[PDB]
Amino acid sequence: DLSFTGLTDEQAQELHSVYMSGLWLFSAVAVVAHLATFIWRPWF
Amino acid sequence: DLSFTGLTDEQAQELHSVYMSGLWLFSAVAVVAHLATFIWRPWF
Amino acid sequence: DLSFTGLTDEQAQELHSVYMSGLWLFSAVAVVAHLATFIWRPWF
Amino acid sequence: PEYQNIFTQVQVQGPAELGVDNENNLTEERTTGTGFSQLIGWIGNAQLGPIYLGWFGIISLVTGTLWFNIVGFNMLSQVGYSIPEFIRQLFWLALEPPSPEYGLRMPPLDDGGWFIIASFFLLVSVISWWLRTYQLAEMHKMGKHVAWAFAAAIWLFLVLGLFRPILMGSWSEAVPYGIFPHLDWTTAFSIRYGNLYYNPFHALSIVFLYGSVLLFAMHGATILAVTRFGGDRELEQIYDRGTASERAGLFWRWTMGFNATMEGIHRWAWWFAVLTPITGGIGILLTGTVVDNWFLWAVEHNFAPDYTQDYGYEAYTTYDGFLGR
Amino acid sequence: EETFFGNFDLASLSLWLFYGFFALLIYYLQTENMREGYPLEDEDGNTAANQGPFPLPKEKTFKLQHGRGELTLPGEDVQRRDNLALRKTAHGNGFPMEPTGDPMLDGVGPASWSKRRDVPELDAHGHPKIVPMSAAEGFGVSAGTDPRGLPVMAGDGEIVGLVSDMWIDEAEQLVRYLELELDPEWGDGKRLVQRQMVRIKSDRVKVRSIYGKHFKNVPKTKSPNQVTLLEEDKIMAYYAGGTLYADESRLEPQL
Amino acid sequence: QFTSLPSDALYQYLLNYEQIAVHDLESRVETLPGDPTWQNTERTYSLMNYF
Amino acid sequence: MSKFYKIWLIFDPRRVFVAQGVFLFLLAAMIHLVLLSTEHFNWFELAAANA
Amino acid sequence: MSKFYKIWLIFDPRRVFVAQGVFLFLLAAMIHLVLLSTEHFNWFELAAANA
Amino acid sequence: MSKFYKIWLIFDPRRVFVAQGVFLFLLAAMIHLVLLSTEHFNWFELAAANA
Amino acid sequence: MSKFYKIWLIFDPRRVFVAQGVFLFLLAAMIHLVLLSTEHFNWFELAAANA
Amino acid sequence: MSKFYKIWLIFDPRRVFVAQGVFLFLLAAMIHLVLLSTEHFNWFELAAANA
Amino acid sequence: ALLSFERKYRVRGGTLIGGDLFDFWVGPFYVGFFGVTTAFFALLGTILIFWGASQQGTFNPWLINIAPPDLSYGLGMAPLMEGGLWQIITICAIGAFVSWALREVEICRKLGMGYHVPFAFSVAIFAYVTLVVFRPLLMGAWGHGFPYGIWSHLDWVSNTGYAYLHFHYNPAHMLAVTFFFTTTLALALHGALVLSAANPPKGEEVKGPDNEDTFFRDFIGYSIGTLGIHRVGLLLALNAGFWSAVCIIISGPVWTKGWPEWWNWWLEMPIWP
Amino acid sequence: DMTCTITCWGIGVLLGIMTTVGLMVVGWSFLQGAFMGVLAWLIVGGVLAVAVCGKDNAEQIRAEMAAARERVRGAT
Ligand code: BCL
Ligand SMILES: CC[C@H]1c2cc3[nH]c4c(c3C)C(=O)[C@H](C(=O)OC)c4c3nc(cc4[nH]c(cc(n2)[C@@H]1C)c(C(C)=O)c4C)[C@@H](C)[C@@H]3CCC(=O)OC/C=C(/C)CCC[C@H](C)CCC[C@H](C)CCCC(C)C
Ligand SMILES: CC[C@H]1c2cc3[nH]c4c(c3C)C(=O)[C@H](C(=O)OC)c4c3nc(cc4[nH]c(cc(n2)[C@@H]1C)c(C(C)=O)c4C)[C@@H](C)[C@@H]3CCC(=O)OC/C=C(\C)CCC[C@H](C)CCC[C@H](C)CCCC(C)C
Ligand SMILES: CC[C@H]1c2cc3[nH]c4c(c3C)C(=O)[C@H](C(=O)OC)c4c3nc(cc4[nH]c(cc(n2)[C@@H]1C)c(C(C)=O)c4C)[C@@H](C)[C@@H]3CCC(=O)OC/C=C(\C)CCC[C@H](C)CCC[C@H](C)CCCC(C)C
Ligand SMILES: CCCCCCCC/C=C\CCCCCCCC(=O)O[C@H](COC(=O)CCCCCCCCCCCCCCCCC)COP(=O)(O)OC[C@@H](O)CO
Ligand SMILES: CCCCCCCC/C=C\CCCCCCCC(=O)O[C@H](COC(=O)CCCCCCCCCCCCCCCCC)COP(=O)(O)OC[C@@H](O)CO
Ligand SMILES: CCCCCCCC/C=C\CCCCCCCC(=O)O[C@H](COC(=O)CCCCCCCCCCCCCCCCC)COP(=O)(O)OC[C@@H](O)CO
Ligand SMILES: COC(C)(C)C(=O)C/C=C(\C)CC/C=C(\C)CC/C=C(\C)CCCC/C(C)=C/CCC(C)CC/C=C(\C)CCC=C(C)C
Ligand SMILES: COC(C)(C)C(=O)C/C=C(\C)CC/C=C(\C)CC/C=C(\C)CCCC/C(C)=C/CCC(C)CC/C=C(\C)CCC=C(C)C
Ligand SMILES: COC(C)(C)C(=O)C/C=C(\C)CC/C=C(\C)CC/C=C(\C)CCCC/C(C)=C/CCC(C)CC/C=C(\C)CCC=C(C)C
Ligand SMILES: COC(C)(C)C(=O)C/C=C(\C)CC/C=C(\C)CC/C=C(\C)CCCC/C(C)=C/CCC(C)CC/C=C(\C)CCC=C(C)C
Ligand SMILES: COC(C)(C)C(=O)C/C=C(\C)CC/C=C(\C)CC/C=C(\C)CCCC/C(C)=C\CCC(C)CC/C=C(\C)CCC=C(C)C
Ligand SMILES: [Fe+3]
Repeated sequence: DLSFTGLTDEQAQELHSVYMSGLWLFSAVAVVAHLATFIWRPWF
Repeated sequence: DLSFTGLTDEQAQELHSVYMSGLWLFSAVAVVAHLATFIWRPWF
Repeated sequence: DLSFTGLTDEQAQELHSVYMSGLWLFSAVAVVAHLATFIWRPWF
Repeated sequence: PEYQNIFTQVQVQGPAELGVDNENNLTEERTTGTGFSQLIGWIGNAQLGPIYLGWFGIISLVTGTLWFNIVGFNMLSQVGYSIPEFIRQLFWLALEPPSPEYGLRMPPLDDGGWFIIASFFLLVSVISWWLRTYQLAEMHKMGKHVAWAFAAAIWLFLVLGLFRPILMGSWSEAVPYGIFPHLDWTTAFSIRYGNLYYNPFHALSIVFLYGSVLLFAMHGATILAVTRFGGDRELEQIYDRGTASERAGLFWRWTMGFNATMEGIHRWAWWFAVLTPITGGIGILLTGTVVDNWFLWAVEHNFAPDYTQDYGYEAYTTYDGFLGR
Repeated sequence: EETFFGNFDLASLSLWLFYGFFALLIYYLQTENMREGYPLEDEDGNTAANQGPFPLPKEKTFKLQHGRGELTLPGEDVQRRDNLALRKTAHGNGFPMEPTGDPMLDGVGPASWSKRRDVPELDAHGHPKIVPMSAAEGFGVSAGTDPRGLPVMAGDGEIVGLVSDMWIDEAEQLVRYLELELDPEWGDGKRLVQRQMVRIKSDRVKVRSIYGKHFKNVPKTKSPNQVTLLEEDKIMAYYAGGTLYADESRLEPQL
Repeated sequence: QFTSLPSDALYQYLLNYEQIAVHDLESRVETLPGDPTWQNTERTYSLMNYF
Repeated sequence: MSKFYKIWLIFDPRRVFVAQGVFLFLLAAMIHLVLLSTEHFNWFELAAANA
Repeated sequence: MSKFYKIWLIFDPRRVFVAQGVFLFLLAAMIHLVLLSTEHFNWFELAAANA
Repeated sequence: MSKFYKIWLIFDPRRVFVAQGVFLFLLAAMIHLVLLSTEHFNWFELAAANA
Repeated sequence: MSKFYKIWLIFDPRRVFVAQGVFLFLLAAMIHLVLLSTEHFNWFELAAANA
Repeated sequence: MSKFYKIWLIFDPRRVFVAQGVFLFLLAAMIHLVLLSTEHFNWFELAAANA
Repeated sequence: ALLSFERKYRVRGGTLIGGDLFDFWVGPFYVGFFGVTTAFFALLGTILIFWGASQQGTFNPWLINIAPPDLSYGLGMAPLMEGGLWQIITICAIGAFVSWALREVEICRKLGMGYHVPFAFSVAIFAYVTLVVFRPLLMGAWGHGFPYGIWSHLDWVSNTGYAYLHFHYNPAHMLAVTFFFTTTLALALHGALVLSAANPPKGEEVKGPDNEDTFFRDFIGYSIGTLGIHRVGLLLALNAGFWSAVCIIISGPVWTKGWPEWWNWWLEMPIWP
Repeated sequence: DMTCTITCWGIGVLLGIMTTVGLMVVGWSFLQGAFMGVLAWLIVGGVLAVAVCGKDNAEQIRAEMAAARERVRGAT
């Protein structure tokens, strides 16, 4: 089982879950902002 | 349990609680300031 | 077996499968974007 | 304050060193006789001499003295053999290259013939000093880094005086032998071909000259700060790492995120210094032969700035208002 | 003169060729300077996950003089210290360490020395390079003020002993060390001071780095006629550590 | 004007009619015999110092 | 994919998070500045014009 | 979203707090100067004009 | 081919991954900027023309 | 909000007070100078003009 | 031709692979850029003239 | 990540101000009080430069130009678009440079070394403050400083030299150019000598200082030594930067005419017939 | 005796300052008088640091050293 960082498989799964959860909220906020911007000044 | 800083589970929850309480006192003040500025000189 | 990095055959195979999955996903997203852009403003 | 190590506190003197030897027998051609200067010894070594005399050095010295005397005697004769006027106008006189009408043929002695004879003696002198620098490393059983670094500057020397005039088709493209007259040549060369600022290889040469001076300030200062740990004995630090090298490396690592080694900093210094005349010569060789106006070249290649405001003093003030009337 | 295509002429070709050459030269120069101190490690002595963008260089060999052998780099660290009295002040990386006992006696911090070879450095003839002046044929003080016989004053204003001799480098004709005989009240025996840490005046010789009470713990040479590289490193580091550890006010912020 | 530039100006320019311009009006031109050189540029520089 | 979580068996999170934060802030600043360099999307000037 | 506190198992608060303290004050100073460099939103010039 | 995975028996994954991450972003930025320098594909000017 | 005292469990007050004093004085000096750099809010010019 | 495989008994594959990758990308970029400098093969300008 | 020998040097103490509030490392970089002030000033300056570039209308690195104000504004403050951004960026740059020097001082104090490097950097700071603060104050307007642009700060140099007709004839510029050329010749020689001593022909042993001293006395009859060469290099570099500052501060506030005319004192000395 | 050398160089600096002011009273300009002042300093101060500081103290010591140099020669 290859590992350069010293982490285990279970630790990596636990970290990735929270990372993805925090990455989805940022995308949702960006999507809402882009929709508001398109409604004020369309670009397409 | 993964811990690079050496903190336990409960210590991290305590620190997070207080941090997030200062993020809301800073956000509320910013929101009031932005409302006053928009009433004074709109930009949208 | 020849090995300059220190991995074994099984580790290399496992790494390559996960690499190829992300490569295909990236390519699919790029393909969709390219088709939409061609529909909007064709070249050729 | 603490001692800073710029001047030696106390000097000691012993028997004069005559040098190392091997099977090549360097002693046979070395002069006997040495001196000591206590004024210099406040900064560096106090011993003076001895020197090695081979055939390359003797030929170089003789042919370089000949060049100097052809120029000096021509300068003296231009003034009517008047010594006080010769002294008065020393910085202004020169031995002028030939006129453009003669091409690459041999000009009259009054109009560049002595300039060509003297240029042939300076050429011979310089190439002989370089063969001496190569032979001495070979005889000392060392590397040839000094000779290569000297050839780097000889490249620009030859480009200025030999190669570019031949490719341009006139001996009149060479540099005059004078103090002020040679500086007038620099300004006129820059003006004639647009603006030499916009020659990219001139900019690269300036980059490497600035970099070489920044590196001796950094290297000299760094070595003087670790002399309390024996840091000026660099070769033994290379062969056996000590705390001086470690502290010197860690200073720059903590300052700017990367560092060098005791041996590897000298490669950095060697390359920055060597790269200045190479890029300079490549830049000079492209002028007139390829590009005739460097500002128009910059406009063509889109790195020439543009200005919006107007030109003229009366767009900003009044002649009466500048005098106080 | 003509162009090859568009605006591309001979000057552009030369410029791009120089760009490529300079990129290769930067790669070579950065790779050449990685023969000491690698691979990288973390604050617990283990190999670090990150090793940077450049790979390590291949090996070079140096043939040493006087039958000392060969040196191949990059290789193992032979100058590594074994048991350092240090303590972590944090659980992760990026924070300082604290001495466990006496920092000046334990050789840590600005008092750290490197484990060099336990032999003196030689000159061209195979003889020790640094020799006391009382055994150096033909040498004398030719300029400046002679410090032999003058008293030595410490950083807190105490007289600790007298200068007895000077140790000189005969090949380069330079003074390297001053030899001090201690008074019985401040210790016993003889000690050395490197020349770059003293100020020689008309009536005294001043050493500001350390105090009087620190003069008995200066490391001592084994032979009275020669000094090895390891002893040199331990003596010089001891004096260098006093600039920070002599007084508690030298370590705290000066503000 | 306190320099070593030619003292021939004001006689070839303000008494006779010789060309003062020296610049090439293209980025790359084919240089011919009889075109201005840096020697002419120094005479123009002397005249401009006089100005 | 289901195995993407293995990326943390190769890269250390401490460095990755810092690099990603720097990259994201720089990208946001670049885009916000590019919008202000045009005429149709400069909101400071639009607010002055509809004054 | 409820497991965000685990960020303090990765980063020590001492470094993060000083980084955030520098970042926030830098942002504020910049927006005030970008605002001060326009015609519509310079509040020092508005008090002079409205007077 | 079915034996391409052996590329990871020659190259270290970390150095390759960092280099590819830099290369892809630089290439994408270059293409997005090349499109913005033309007349037919600059969407910012197209938006103003159709407004 | 009632547990903000714990900031003194992370940062040493001795080294925080000096930095806060320097910051406060520099900010006050900058603001006073910025006011002095204008026409409407320069109180040295106003007294001369009014009287 | 059967014995070309012995080229790997002379050259180290780790160096050759990196050099080949850099060379291939640079050559492809140069060709693509040379095509855009002409008029008959510039597809961005061809698209504008066909609309 | 640390080097193989770095851990024993990473101790606490040796700060001018801040104590252990900023006593740590980020990656290889050390931060202290002056590491926080450097980051703030440098980031503010760069962000303002790019905002000015956005308002100018071009993002091309060759063509970005932020310029000082007109001479009619004197020593006062100009509107932020007509030259005030230049003033703010100048203040930020001065702060960043001073913080960099004071950070180097703390690193030197922690490592137990001499303070030669910050002292050497102070000379380059002095040449820059002469160009943007001292000459402009003496001449009476901030508009005498050079602009912040890669290719537009060469136009300033060209126009400032022809404003004195023939700048090569400036006496203190001649001294400064000589110092620059001599530093480069000495750096080349030093690097070549050390490398040739450490890298002999294949099959030979390495050389020592005796061999280096001998080669140079054979070549030119003198050898400065292994300690003298570093002193001489430092002194040459510092003399080069000091004389550069002098050449510019006399050109404006001390001399008004062409520089060739300054030589008249030599041409009309009463001794000459 | 490095302290007598520095004194002698300072008397040269002082003579140079006096040479400038003297030529200016007689009709020369500053820079003309200061070139002559620099040469007075360098020639005279140098000459005095060789001659005066080279008459080093020794009294019967001087004598014997010289009478013994006069014995080196005679068999050289
Ligand atoms: C109006 C003036 C023009 C100008 C016109 C030129 C011209 C013309 C040239 C330079 C060149 C150079 N310019 Mg420019 N330059 C200008 C403005 C500047 C400015 C500035 C404004 O700050 C700077 C920093 C520089 C700097 C430089 C250098 C980077 C470069 C010289 C390289 C070198 O190796 O020199 C060191 C010099 C040498 C190596 C000469 C070789 C010496 C030989 C080897 C000596 C042999 C021995 C000798 C004969 C024996 C003597 C006797 C002994 C005692 C025995 N320029 C302006 C734009 N510049 C040169 C170059 O390369 O251009 C690209 C060049 O030709
Ligand atoms: C870029 C570096 C330059 C350089 C430097 C240089 N050369 C030097 C020195 C220095 C600093 C000396 O001090 C030494 C010397 O003694 O010169 C008179 C010397 C020298 N360089 C020489 C050769 C030489 N250098 C060359 C090059 C160069 N050397 C460059 C110009 C070249 C050429 C053409 O490239 C040549 C041919 C000789 C002139 C000389 C060789 C030294 C020698 O033969 O000494 C014999 C010993 C003596 C007894 C003479 C010393 C004079 C006094 C009677 C001794 C007492 C000392 C007194 C107290 C002070 C006077 C000494 C002054 C130099 C300060
Ligand atoms: C990499 C580029 C840099 C560089 C490097 C460089 N220069 C070098 C070298 C190197 C590596 C040498 O090895 C070589 C050398 O010998 O250095 C000590 C040299 C050298 N570079 C020199 C000059 C020089 N280099 C310059 C530039 C540079 N060289 C760059 C900054 C410049 C300029 C214009 O900036 C100059 C003026 C020489 C000192 C020397 C070349 C020596 C040579 O070829 O001499 C020929 C000799 C004669 C003319 C015959 C002698 C006739 C003399 C007129 C009189 C008698 C000699 C006497 C000793 C001088 C007078 C003094 C009196 C008191 C006696
Ligand atoms: C004898 C003086 C020589 C010298 C010395 C010197 N400089 C030094 C040192 C020393 C000894 C260092 O220790 C130090 C160092 O760390 O070097 C790696 C340094 C240094 N000198 C440097 C560069 C430099 N030195 C130069 C020259 C010289 N420095 C002289 C030749 C030059 C030039 C023009 O010739 C340059 C460009 C830096 C690489 C470095 C450390 C400076 C530094 O990092 O300061 C902190 C600031 C920042 C990281 C960014 C500041 C951002 C600003 C707020 C905005 C930018 C505004 C700017 C004015 C715009 C200019 C635009 C131009 C296109 C005109
Ligand atoms: C475009 C990008 C830059 C942004 C644009 C603005 C700035 C432009 C100016 C200068 C750029 C210098 C930036 C250097 C910063 C380095 C940061 C750092 O620290 O990076 C290291 C990696 O770097 C290094 O190892 C050193 C890199 C070279 C240093 C600069 C050379 C300047 C040479 C010549 C002068 C340059 C003039 C041009 C000549 C044009 C020529 C045509 C990470 O750490 P490391 O541990 O060392 O890793 C390595 C190893 O160990 C693996 O293990
Ligand atoms: C604080 C405020 C900042 C001030 C704001 C002003 C903006 C400009 C100032 C600085 C810009 C430099 C920023 C970069 C510094 C990164 C920090 C750093 O280096 O962080 C390291 C991480 O490495 C890296 O991030 C690697 C960086 C690669 C450098 C490129 C090499 C060539 C580059 C250049 C060649 C030049 C040629 C010509 C150029 C034209 C052509 C380029 C931690 O290292 P570590 O954990 O110890 O170990 C790991 C180690 O080995 C390597 O991974
Ligand atoms: C024309 C010049 C353009 C400007 C200059 C940038 C290009 C110059 C070259 C390099 C820049 C540094 C980027 C590379 C180094 C970063 C450090 C790094 O890779 O960190 C990794 C995390 O990253 C990755 O995993 C790769 C992804 C990088 C993506 C960012 C690209 C930055 C691209 C550009 C800059 C910012 C854009 C955002 C603003 C918009 C423009 C204004 C941590 O893993 P690790 O511990 O290091 O891995 C161990 C390993 O070392 C074992 O050997
Ligand atoms: C128009 O043309 C130009 C050139 C001008 C452009 O504008 C071009 C622009 C581009 C080419 C832009 C390209 C942009 C990207 C590729 C952007 C990509 C951005 C991301 C992938 C962003 C991802 C962000 C993810 C985040 C923030 C996720 C999570 C964060 C956290 C979860 C924090 C909390 C973490 C915890 C608690 C982990 C701890 C867990 C334990 C188990 C201990
Ligand atoms: C116009 O466009 C331009 C380019 C000009 C822009 O301006 C672009 C601008 C941006 C792109 C801006 C982007 C801005 C952000 C991403 C901003 C983000 C801001 C935050 C995340 C702010 C967070 C603030 C948090 C605070 C204040 C938290 C806490 C404060 C406390 C006092 C908490 C106290 C904690 C204690 C005591 C812990 C003690 C506990 C123990 C257990 C010991
Ligand atoms: C038009 O002319 C000009 C010049 C302007 C051009 O634009 C010319 C342009 C070109 C010539 C462009 C050429 C471009 C290329 C050749 C591009 C090639 C790009 C790729 C091959 C990209 C590949 C990307 C692959 C990726 C992202 C794959 C996978 C990533 C991941 C899977 C990440 C997750 C990885 C994990 C978890 C590792 C698993 C670990 C284990 C331990 C099992
Ligand atoms: C018009 O004129 C101008 C100047 C503009 C030109 O354009 C002129 C152009 C030229 C003169 C161009 C010349 C071009 C060439 C000579 C091109 C040559 C190209 C090649 C030889 C390309 C080779 C490509 C090979 C590839 C892509 C190989 C890939 C291999 C693999 C992916 C397999 C990897 C190997 C593994 C895994 C080994 C297995 C490992 C084990 C451990 C068993
Ligand atoms: C009369 O009084 C005495 C006797 C004391 C004197 O002798 C006094 C002497 C003087 C006062 C002399 C003064 C000398 C000068 C002021 C000299 C100045 C010299 C220069 C600045 C020279 C620069 C030379 C060269 C330059 C800048 C570049 C390149 C040149 C060359 C490569 C020259 C080489 C020439 C060649 C190869 C052409 C040869 C021709 C052939 C056909 C082979
Ligand atoms: Fe060195």
